[PDB]
Amino acid sequence: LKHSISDYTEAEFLQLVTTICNADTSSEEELVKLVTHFAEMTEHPSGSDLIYYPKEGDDDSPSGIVNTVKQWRAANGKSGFKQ
Amino acid sequence: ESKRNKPGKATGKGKPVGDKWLDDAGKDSGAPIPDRIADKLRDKEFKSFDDFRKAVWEEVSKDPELSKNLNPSNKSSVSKGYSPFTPKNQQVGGRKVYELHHDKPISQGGEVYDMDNIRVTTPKRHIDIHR
Ligand SMILES: [Zn+2]
Repeated sequence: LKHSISDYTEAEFLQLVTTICNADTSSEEELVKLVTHFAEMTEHPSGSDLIYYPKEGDDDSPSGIVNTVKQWRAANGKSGFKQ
Repeated sequence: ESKRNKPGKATGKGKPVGDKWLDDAGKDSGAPIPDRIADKLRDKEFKSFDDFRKAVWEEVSKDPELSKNLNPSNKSSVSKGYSPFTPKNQQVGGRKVYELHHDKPISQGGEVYDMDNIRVTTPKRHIDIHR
């Protein structure tokens, strides 16, 4: 459930992104590891910038980020979420 | 086992910073501790440098003049006392958040809790400074 984005349903991935955006962890270490995992899952060039340093006009709410990931992967030949 | 785990009170004045404060952390000697932040931490006792570090970011979260340059997600991070994430190009692997640096090394007798001896750095710049 940890190896690639096709292991996540969209809802499960949204949970991960929401956790990150809320810093909803009991330690900084945990949060950083979640962010590293995010970057590795999406394979997006922006990495964690999707979350912390949005392009102009990009939505940096949890759902906005999930949508940006979903659309990028769809547009660039990558597999999508489970289900 | 480390000198940074001995208790001390925060001292020093810091320096005026602007909106490019954290951008500056990726350059030169790193960015200063904001004078505003130093005002609020001076004379508080911390049990370790890591506790001082938590306090720095909590104060950032509470100062609108500084927190306005963090997006929603990084605001969440500092509200917990966590260091904010730097831009991807300033990260080095698993080091993704801003790091506090001592300008005069603690090894050479540099002060642990004097904020005039502390700088904010990105991981990339921190590694480069120490060479
Ligand atoms: Zn250092």
